[PDB]
Amino acid sequence: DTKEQRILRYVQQNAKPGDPQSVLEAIDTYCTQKEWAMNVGDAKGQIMDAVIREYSPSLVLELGAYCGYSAVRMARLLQPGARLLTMEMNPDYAAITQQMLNFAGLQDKVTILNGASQDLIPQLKKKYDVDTLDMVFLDHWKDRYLPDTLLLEKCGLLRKGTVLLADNVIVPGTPDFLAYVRGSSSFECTHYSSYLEYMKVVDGLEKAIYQG
Ligand SMILES: C[S@@+](CC[C@H](N)C(=O)[O-])C[C@H]1O[C@@H](n2cnc3c(N)ncnc32)[C@H](O)[C@@H]1O
Ligand SMILES: O=c1cc(-c2ccccc2)c2ccc(O)c(O)c2o1
Ligand SMILES: [Mg+2]
Repeated sequence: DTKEQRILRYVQQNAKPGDPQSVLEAIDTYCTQKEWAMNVGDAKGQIMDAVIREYSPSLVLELGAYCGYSAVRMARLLQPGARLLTMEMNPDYAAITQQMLNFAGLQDKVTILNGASQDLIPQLKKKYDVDTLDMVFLDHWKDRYLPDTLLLEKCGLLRKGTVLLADNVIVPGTPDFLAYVRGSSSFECTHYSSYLEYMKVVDGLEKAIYQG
């Protein structure tokens, strides 16, 4: 028995099936009252809701799924026919995320790509019929934010107005990505201050909007 499948079980025992909001709240209390996990969490969760409502993206790419919390968070707010793609390298995690999405009712909105983003991003246009992404959520290993951003730009996945939204920009930190995105005239940035999940340490999301 694994921390993640401990969470999956809590959800299946406590959330109302087919109800995304309920699933989220089961995850948040489980992680607030018993075991800490690295889900984006509710406080930054609300920021993400707001940004997605604003842009209403047709096509979203998530880097790093884990137990499915942020994928459920985002897919619940997508319009009919909009699509989330989520990359997860750990198959135990990609298996839980599927079960979590399934429970929430969101499996028709969300495609799990099992693998490592560096390998999967170049396969995106060919194997998944992607022209450009409207939004990208970055929440995988922190040393991967910049290289995957440069890789998305390289494979032609970014479009004038594509929104990159980055978790953990302060804690644990992604200094090279922040420096690159703020300094670059090809990305318009706004910082949205908040607090780490389940603990009030100051983290934040960076939104970085691709300029071409
Ligand atoms: C911080 S957790 C993601 C949490 C999720 N975004 C949420 O809010 O619920 C990070 C995940 O990224 C996965 N990961 C790390 N590096 C990756 C990579 N290069 N490609 C795909 N997945 C990766 C890890 O296996 C881990 O499950
Ligand atoms: O790779 C990590 C590693 C951590 C992490 C680093 C040190 C201790 C615990 C978690 C992490 C935390 C919160 C979070 O939202 C993340 O996306 C994280 O990603
Ligand atoms: Mg995070």
